[PDB]
Amino acid sequence: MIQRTPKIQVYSRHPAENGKSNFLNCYVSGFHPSDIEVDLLKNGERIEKVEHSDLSFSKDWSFYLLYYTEFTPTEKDEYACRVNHVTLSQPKIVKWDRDM
Amino acid sequence: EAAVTQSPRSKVAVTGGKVTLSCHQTNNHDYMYWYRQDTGHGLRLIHYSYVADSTEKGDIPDGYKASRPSQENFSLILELASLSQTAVYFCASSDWVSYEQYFGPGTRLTVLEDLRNVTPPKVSLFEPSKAEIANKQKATLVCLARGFFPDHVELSWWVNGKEVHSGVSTDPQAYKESNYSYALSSRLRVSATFWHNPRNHFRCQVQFHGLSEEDKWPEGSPKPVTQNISAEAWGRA
Amino acid sequence: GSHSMRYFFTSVSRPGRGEPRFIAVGYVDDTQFVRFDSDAASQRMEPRAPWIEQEGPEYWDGETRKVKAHSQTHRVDLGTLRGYYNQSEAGSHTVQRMYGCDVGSDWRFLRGYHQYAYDGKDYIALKEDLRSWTAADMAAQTTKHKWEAAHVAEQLRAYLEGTCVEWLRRYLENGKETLQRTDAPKTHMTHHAVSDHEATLRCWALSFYPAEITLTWQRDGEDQTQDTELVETRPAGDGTFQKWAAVVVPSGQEQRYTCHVQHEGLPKPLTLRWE
Amino acid sequence: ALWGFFPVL
Amino acid sequence: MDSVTQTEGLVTLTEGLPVMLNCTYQSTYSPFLFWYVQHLNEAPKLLLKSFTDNKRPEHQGFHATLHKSSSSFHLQKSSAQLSDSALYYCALFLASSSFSKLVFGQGTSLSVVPNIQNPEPAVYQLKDPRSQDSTLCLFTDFDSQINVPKTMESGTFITDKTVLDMKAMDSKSNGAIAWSNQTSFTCQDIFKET
Repeated sequence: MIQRTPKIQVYSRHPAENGKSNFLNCYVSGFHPSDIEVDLLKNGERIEKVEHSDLSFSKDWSFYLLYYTEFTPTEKDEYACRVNHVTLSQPKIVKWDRDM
Repeated sequence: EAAVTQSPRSKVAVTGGKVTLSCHQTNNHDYMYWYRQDTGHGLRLIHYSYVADSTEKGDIPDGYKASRPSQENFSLILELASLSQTAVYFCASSDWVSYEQYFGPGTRLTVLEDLRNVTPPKVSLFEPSKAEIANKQKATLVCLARGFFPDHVELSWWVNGKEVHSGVSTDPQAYKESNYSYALSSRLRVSATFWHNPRNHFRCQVQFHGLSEEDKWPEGSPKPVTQNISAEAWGRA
Repeated sequence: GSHSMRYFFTSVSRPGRGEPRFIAVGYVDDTQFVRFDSDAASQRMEPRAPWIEQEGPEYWDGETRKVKAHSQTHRVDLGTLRGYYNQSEAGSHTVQRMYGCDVGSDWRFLRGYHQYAYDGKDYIALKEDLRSWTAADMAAQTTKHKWEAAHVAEQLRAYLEGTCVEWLRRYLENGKETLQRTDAPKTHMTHHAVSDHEATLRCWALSFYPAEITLTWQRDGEDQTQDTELVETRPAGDGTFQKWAAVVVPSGQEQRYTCHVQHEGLPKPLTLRWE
Repeated sequence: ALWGFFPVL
Repeated sequence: MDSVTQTEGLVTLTEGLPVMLNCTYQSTYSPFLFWYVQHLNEAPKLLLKSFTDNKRPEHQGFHATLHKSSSSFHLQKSSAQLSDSALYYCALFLASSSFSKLVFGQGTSLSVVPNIQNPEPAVYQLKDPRSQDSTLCLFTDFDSQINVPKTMESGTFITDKTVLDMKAMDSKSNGAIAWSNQTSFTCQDIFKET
């Protein structure tokens, strides 16, 4: 059938400022089928309170989801988004880079 | 093709009594509907269902509940029957092409304050006029059923032990002679020769749908249960 | 400007369980306003935008019953398709459906849609004339014939040109503060040396609404598409969107390139140059 | 508002 | 809104003449209408649909043209037959914004009556032998245009006319019957005044 791998983007809702509360987002899109595993990580550790949007798709039928959690960035804490999909033999990890 | 069955076909109930009407359908239809018709007019939606185990209110919900236990069955429930619910109830089914609905045969429900007025018909057979016979060479026999309450009746003619249809004309609707008494008439017309033959046996039969066994009835009189009442006569020279 | 309403339905067979998964979401432009999830406890259509909360019980009861009928229909559709394509019951398959309407700036009907995909491939679609169906294969032809015998396109037209449009207008009015706004993008450029001879220039658009936007890179006024990295426009989570476009340029040649930003909220298109 | 007619495949 | 209005009352029509039963409606969205028919002790069944171009779809010589401008979907047929006597329902199908449902009109009763070629009206008195003084009056073989009286005195009853068919060879016979428990008054005057 058709299998498209997810495009993954990890970023903040607002420009990050240390000590200021913000939202950490991981946006997965362009994938098919819809079954997907997405986790947000803090220093390699699984973040518990992570919510996500309702499953939807674009004109070309590819699915998208927004995973997100409230967070307060600091100078030293590292954050990332880990994703697994049938098209991935191993979970793909993408690190948050506020300076992109 | 698509068919829909209902039961009971007739029911006499009392105010406050619980009534359940059933509908069955093997068409593989996910959509079913219950409608009511009043005095030969209207078809108002009471409740409907789009899948087994779900039910939705129609236009005239009040006084009725519905049940969809399986794809095949759809029940209409009157928990506390009222005089206002006296009507003819039709169940129907459809697939997704929901503007084409297949209807059951209908159930005639009459709710009464008391069952004591329920009474079977008195059936009389009126013999043909010798004037008609001699002038037109035809003989119209007339069957007249009177004194019956609920108007859940069907009249049939039997000639030489066989039900006939040709030459028969019976009233479409029973006539209310009183508040608690209906009448129904029918003509059976045959040739003079046929009427003049002593062998020929003519019989008018009225089927009266009354109370069921579960209905309670006094020690006083005979229970007005579903039963057939006939009047007959034989041809004469 | 122009607006749209869309419903997106996803149904996925699950052999490992006792029921398929069905998810329905509704959008006005790029704002989700309702959802239904066959696996959630409520078993009701739920609000997901403030302005839909003003609708009364009749609305929620009606959308719930309708969406439950959609859910049942698509559940059966899984079986139907599996049979059309002679597939086993052991595999998971996906049926997707979208329908809705577009209106122009005068809020008058412009276009309507009603289309499906199976396992990510176009299955059937309503054509632009709103009267005919495109069915790619024999299976879809079978669906097409079923629909023609039931005059589905003609009924669909009544919805697309009537209901869809009327409710879209209702929604636009009720959520005016949200739906009829224009947030112009806040833009900036970042620069990163990738090697001793090349650098990355990234053009950013943040905090904009609605989602539609155009980011293009030019070199000496020439369009540089064939070498541009453009990410999918993304949600910020606060009802605004974000996007960037980047080009890899020879070190020392940064100023030959310009990023151009087009957005409704923007009086005139912006031109940015690294300095 | 959703469509109230439910065509099947 | 979302309603149907049909011709009220009984519509009586002589066989061979055109059927015309009115149906108008009020619809919020583009209309879809249907005629259903119910013969006496039978179930209602779909007769025709307002679909398939402009305002002309159809069934058995019945047809109906939808005129959206005057919101009309009148039921028509060129030559009524006795077999067309029935209850005819016009229904509005609502499925654009609400859950698919048919909204039925009140239904219009149609009675097609025979053209009696050679009427031989006559009133007879019939007797019930099992009852001593019980008798009944039979009015038969009259034209389909005359009017049978409705009783005006208590204890006296007169039926609406009916049509009877003897197979021998077309003997369509109109008939009405009258009776009562009034001591004495006779068949001579009972069927008076069309």
